[PDB]
Amino acid sequence: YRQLRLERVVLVGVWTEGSAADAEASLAELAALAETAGSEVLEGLIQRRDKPDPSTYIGSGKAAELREVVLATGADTVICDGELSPAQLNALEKAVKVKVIDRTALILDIFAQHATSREGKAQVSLAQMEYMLPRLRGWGESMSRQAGGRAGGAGGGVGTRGPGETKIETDRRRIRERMAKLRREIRDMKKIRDTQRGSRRRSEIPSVAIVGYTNAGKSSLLNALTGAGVLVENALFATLEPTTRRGEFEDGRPFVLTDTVGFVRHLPTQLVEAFRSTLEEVVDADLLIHVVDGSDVNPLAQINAVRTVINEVVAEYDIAPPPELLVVNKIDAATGVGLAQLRRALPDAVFVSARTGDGLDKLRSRMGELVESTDATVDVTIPYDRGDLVARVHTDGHVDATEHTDAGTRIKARVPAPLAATLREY
Amino acid sequence: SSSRNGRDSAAQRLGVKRFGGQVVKAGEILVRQRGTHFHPGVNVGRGGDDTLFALAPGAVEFGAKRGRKTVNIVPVARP
RNA sequence: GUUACGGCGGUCCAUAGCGGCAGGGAAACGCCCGGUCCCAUCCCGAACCCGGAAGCUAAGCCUGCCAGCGCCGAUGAUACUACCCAUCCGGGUGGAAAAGUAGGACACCGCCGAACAC
RNA sequence: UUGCCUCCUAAAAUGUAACGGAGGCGCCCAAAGGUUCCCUCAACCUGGACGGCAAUCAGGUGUUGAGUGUAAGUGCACAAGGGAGCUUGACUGCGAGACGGACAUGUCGAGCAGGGACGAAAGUCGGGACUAGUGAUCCGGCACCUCUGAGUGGAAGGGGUGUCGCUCAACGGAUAAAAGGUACCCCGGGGAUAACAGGCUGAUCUUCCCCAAGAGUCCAUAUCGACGGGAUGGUUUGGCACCUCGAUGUCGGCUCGUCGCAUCCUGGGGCUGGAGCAGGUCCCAAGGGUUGGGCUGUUCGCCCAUUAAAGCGGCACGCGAGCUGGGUUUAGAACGUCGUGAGACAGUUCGGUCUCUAUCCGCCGCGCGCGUCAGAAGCUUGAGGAAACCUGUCCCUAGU
RNA sequence: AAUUCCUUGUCGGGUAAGUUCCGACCUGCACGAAUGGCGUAACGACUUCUCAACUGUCUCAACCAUAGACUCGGCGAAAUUGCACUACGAGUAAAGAUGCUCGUUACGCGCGGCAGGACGAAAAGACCCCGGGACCUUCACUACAACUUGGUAUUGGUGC
RNA sequence: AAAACACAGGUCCGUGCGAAGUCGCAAGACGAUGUAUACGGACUGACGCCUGCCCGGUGCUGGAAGGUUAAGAGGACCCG
RNA sequence: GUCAGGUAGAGAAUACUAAGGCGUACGAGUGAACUAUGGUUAAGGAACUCGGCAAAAUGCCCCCGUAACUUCGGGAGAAG
RNA sequence: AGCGAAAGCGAGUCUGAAUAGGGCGUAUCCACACAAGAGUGUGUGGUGUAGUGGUGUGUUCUGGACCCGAAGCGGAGUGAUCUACCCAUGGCCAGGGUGAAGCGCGGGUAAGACCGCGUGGAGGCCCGAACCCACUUAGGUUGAAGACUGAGGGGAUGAGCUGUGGGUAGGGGUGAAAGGCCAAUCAAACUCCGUGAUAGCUGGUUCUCCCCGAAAUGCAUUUAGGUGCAGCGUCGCAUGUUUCUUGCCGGAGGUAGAGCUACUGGAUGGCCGAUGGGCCCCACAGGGUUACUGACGUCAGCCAAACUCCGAAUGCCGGUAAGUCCAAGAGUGCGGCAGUGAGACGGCGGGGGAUAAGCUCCGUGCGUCGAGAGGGAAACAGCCCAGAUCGCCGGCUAAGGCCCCUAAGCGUGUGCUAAGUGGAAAAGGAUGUGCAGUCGCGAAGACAACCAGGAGGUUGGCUUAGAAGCAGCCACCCUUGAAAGAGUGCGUAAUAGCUCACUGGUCAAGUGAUUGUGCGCCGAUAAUGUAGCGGGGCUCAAGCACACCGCCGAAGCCGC
Ligand SMILES: Nc1nc2c(ncn2[C@@H]2O[C@H](COP(=O)(O)OP(=O)(O)CP(=O)(O)O)[C@@H](O)[C@H]2O)c(=O)[nH]1
Repeated sequence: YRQLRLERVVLVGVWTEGSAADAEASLAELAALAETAGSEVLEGLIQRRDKPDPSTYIGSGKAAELREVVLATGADTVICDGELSPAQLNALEKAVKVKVIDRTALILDIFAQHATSREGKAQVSLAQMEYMLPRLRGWGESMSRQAGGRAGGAGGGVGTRGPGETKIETDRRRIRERMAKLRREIRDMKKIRDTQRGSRRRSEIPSVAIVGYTNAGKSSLLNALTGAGVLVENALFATLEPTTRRGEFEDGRPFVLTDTVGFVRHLPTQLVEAFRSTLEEVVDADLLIHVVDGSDVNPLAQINAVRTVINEVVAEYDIAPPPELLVVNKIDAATGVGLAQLRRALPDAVFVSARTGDGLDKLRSRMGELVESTDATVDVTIPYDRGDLVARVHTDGHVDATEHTDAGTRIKARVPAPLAATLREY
Repeated sequence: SSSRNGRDSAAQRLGVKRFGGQVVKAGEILVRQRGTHFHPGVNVGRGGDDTLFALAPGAVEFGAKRGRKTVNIVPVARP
């Protein structure tokens, strides 16, 4: 994947719709994303165009204004907070005369560096490659001056000219073909996920999952709510693969807790396609944990954006959406006095701090509550010749083991179907 | 889209012309140099472009001074 | 002849140089005491130049010790190398460093001798 | 990019190429030249009114790290570096001997004479510490001259000496003076040079591996395996230009096949995070089999129905002296864009001749001849080869 | 869109399934008003889609008759041609071998067929590069025709 | 063999009459035994609704006060 | 360029013939493959293919009956 | 008789003030003086000078100029019997439909408007033969035919088709416009002439032997496949060893290597540690604490094509002594005649590339091919041996070889290999097998073996479902010293079995880790047929290592 140098960036963006504050909010993510890729951000100009221009995104003169600013700060790059066609980002290049590479390209590239597992790498190349298919004539240097042609076409006879096809076709065929090999390769990797999750599938276990946008925590809540220390870097997209750990409350059934990748607003609809791991999870769960930051200007926004992606998932798979708990974090350490507003109308606005300040007590006790129904309950008369009746009676996941006697034991507990099962003889 | 180099000068045929022990005439050029890498000794002058030349017949005999080379001439002494 | 001043010796110009400690003043070398005269300072008799001869070896200069800092430096190995031998590696016959080690070294010789004898 | 200067490549003389690696030059100075005499920096320490840390003045330490008009190298403290007083050799007539060298150019010169400058005189001085700061010849201009003067006297014109005129910068300079198109094209050549295929290589491609940080409810190795490392193959995009330009016909499809195994089904196993039904991996295995349609010129791809399965590749990206001609790639025409314009597009759209009686090898069938130790005939052995090799649903065992 | 690279844009019809087709949207890489804009009854061996009827186009081929092909008698050519009692495999060579190396296979000569090879035959490559032509264009150079301006000759007199 | 050319219908420009235009060095001829409701050139192409803004560039047409400039007239001054 | 018989037929089409003219210059065989031109086809009916290319189908007279649209003529031999 | 631009002078002359240097001349040689050794000058005597015209041969100039070959340019003519358009005068269009204007009569209107029914016969109208075209398909494609045929197809009273006779001509015609047509030819026809056009391009160039024998390099080029000059070849003349090789002697260098406290850059850890940030007392007077940073300094370990305090070997320049010397067929100067100026691969040193290529560009008293036959590499220009004057039915050898193909060894002595390794390969994996030392136990019978040895407070904690020796784990100062640790691992949720550091009668040599030291194993893997020894075959070596002995083998060397 491409790697050169920048660190000099002037960001641009059309404010087609949204409130003023809402508008600069987007430009801001772009700053955080730009820096998460590691490059100094200089200026940043936004226009108000009811709809972009088919040749230069922002305008004609505004392009001219950007031309001078690029000469001023010498910024070697310009990033646009939107998705732009091959043509728009090629015209704006002869104008400013510098990088005019859009947002989807920043995110697709951050994913190249930050991602480790081989699988994660493959899915990336697909994305980057699907993003580069629609940009071949534009990067038409291979066709730049490929005017060496004029091949005679007397035809109906010797031409010996092998190209029996135009160069654009032959070239397009290659990129499209590679894309197809990778396509079958990625779909196979599905079997590896499934096989690495056979034990969990069987022995039915609970399965809470943690959805939520990037930088909201998630991997802080996991590193604390259970145990374990996973990358908890304060940057963007710090988890490029799902993790799962065990933990439980009174019902020791695993409450297996998964951590996932982050759903930013306006996914690049590319690399995300193959980020199915996070979504395979959302589908097969007993609860979800939308974590939102209170140190955010408007928390409600990410709530809806994120919820939308969850919407599409439930739609394709035709599922009764699982119970979902939204837990606010960054509170307490809440760099937010806008705290009360959420509290006025926000469910489970626990002052999770995850850092110092804890706050996890209420959640844990209110976590098992929403998980799917348990299914083990039992009171029995066990003879003194146990030594075996303990089957799992005491030694089980949630086995209650909460009543006793002198006669063997008038145990009064809970037992799963495949464990103590029916064996219990009252 | 190319190299910004590719221009050289010509090779000026410098260096020592007459080596030691070689019988020489009046006015032959002994050394063509740029600085004074060889300083002139007895019966040897220096030109305008710092070349050394003979001032008398003899035999060129390299030597030394206080920390610097010299190119001398010893007379050849007809028998 | 002893010999404590010159000029180049002139040295493949530090084995010769710096730095310490102890000494010297016959003639000479010097600091020195003043500028009237020849002549001088981008300002100054500091220096350059002139006239001297009251003191005194403080310094320059010379002599003897110091291996302290720098400086030369082997023998033998090693690198490298010309030619030859070798199917892949590597060898043989010649030449041989650099850095280190043993050590050397507080210079040595010329001249009317310059002075100083007898 | 094209001429000149400097360094490295350049292999301890000189020289040495590439679209190898770095820089400068088409000037400046009437003193920054000549000569006589004097001086020694940069930096550091101890001190000030600024004055920083760093501006002028003190005392030390300091041999070269400063400075040299300007790139780099070679030099230069003996100074070629800093300062001062006069001055014009930044001359005229010459030049023994040499360097470098296809030639044309280019370079260094002791020394003799005339007239000078500076020095006391010894002497130095024909520009600048050196090496770049430039243009041949032709054709003309100008000043001076003890040359010639188309019968003679003059004159015009010519001649000599000094000298002036060019980004002739494509810088050894075809003319004093010069841009484009050709798909309407033609001729002479070239596999000395490209497109197709083959050959070498294997960056990119593809298939494996070595170490084991992690993942996998716990757990490196059931299943994956990052950062790094080592390779196979020759089916991709390339690199090179070795055969072919006195012709090696070029994509997809049809018909016909043959081969490899890196196996899609069917057949054996080992390990399973294998209860059973189903699976997931890895090993062995190439005998047979591996569908029909919609869209597209399409290979590929998506979709509709199925099946035990709807394998991947090689054979001039198998196969046009076997077929098609949708596509690409001639001449007609139109759109968008570029050009003042002929015309262009590596954009689109409509339309556009597929030649040949099989000589030799090869392959499929079929005769004639001779041989097999006398001439005939009936019935056979089998060394050796060829052909075939697919698979499903339901029932009972057993709702065990 | 005969105009849209991205592009099989998005939505709706049509089909079991529609990179083509029809109707809309509009973000017109790069529509636009006599190089005319938008419509339009009739017309087209023009281009592109759908349907009814029909059929060997096809699933999947079979049979019959003529003209050749084949045999016999007569007449009787052609392009091509360094040779010749012109195998195959793995190699090696100007890197793709009937002719070279090592093996393997194969009695001699014909007839009807098939087209994998002889880089098969034909035409001193139409493509590419170099050199030379030709015709075309222009604000390339230099001329000329044609058109135009003044003097002067033919061409003169009196006035002011 | 077409979506191309032509076409009926449009508008602009030129032409006052051996016209303009064309062939020809010239005479001459066609235009036409025609006369602006006619003839030549350019673009568009039945029919319906329409044809918007710009005269800076380059052309074409119509102008004059100055500047610039050829041949021909002029002959001071200089020279042999 | 000129004549233009008879039956069917609207016809100088097409089928068969009169008058008239020919058998037109290599033949005889023979159920090979294959090629060309004709013929027929079970059940299915575009599934073939770039594409209904080719082939099949419709076809005449006499009564009925005829849509959107229209520049009022047409479309129209609509279709059935 | 020359010098000079020239007037002019003349064995001299020109430039210059020069009686002073030079330039060009006085054919050349010998002798004698005076100078000068700055390379030799100057005078005096002698000897004394060679051209020209025929003609053979080799190059060369102007001519077609060794021969063959363009597309195209110019001058004068010929073509409209084909085709494009036009002018004059004739001819042809079977059959069947539809029904415009006009007119008449009725309806209708102030009237007009129109609507029915007759009559009429219009139209670049409709269906369709002759006729004229040429849209689709199939056949032909050394054809029946240098553009046709069979089926279908378009127009067919018109901008129609056709006959006869005319007109327009080549930079011109004609064109409902295609760069179309103008006699099977057209982005400028055909014929004759200039003409034997011109091609830096392609092809061809004919009898023999003897001697010598290249080059694919440098510079310049409207130049890069051409040419000019130099380099290399040959023939003639002149000089004679000047050439080359080896030894010794005299010199300049800055590569290989090395070094860095010797410069300029890079650069790894420490140590002192100002100078600054946090905190500092927040006075900015001021105590310093410092996970920071700490210039310089300093200790130790490093690197460089464009770093150098140093610095070879060879190579180069000169001198000197020899050698070779009936030959290298050496060097140098001047002439006649050339060719060559596209190099290839291998060894060593380098650039470009990915320190890829049978890649590309340089260096190399380097090699071979080119221009080189013979023998070995299976075959195989560039590798190894060796340079072919001819003949032989003689001998010795080089590289390479000796089981059979295939000439000569199934040679001799001592060891290794089990893999057909020999007869392809990597990181790496690994209880193969010989060697050589080392380390404890060490022919005590140690080691192996049959084996008594089974929950020490052993359900400990960390904690309690139990934490059932034993989920996990952070320690084994521990002994009648026996051979089980607060019992670890397989197991075991719990039982319950046995060892992990471990051992007693029976008693006959074993435990590791090194050199990696030899040889071996796996990794290992394409597509027509064994196919990675040339074939058969070889371990009963015909494989590998070290010694030893013969022989075979070329156009080399010898013999005749
Ligand atoms: N100040 C503050 N920050 C908090 C608190 N809780 C969590 N965070 C922030 O959230 C971050 C941890 O969550 P993070 O791991 O970034 O979530 P994530 O979604 O996995 C990041 P990624 O996008 O890579 O998936 C930390 O950087 C931390 O600063 C809190 O209570 N206070």
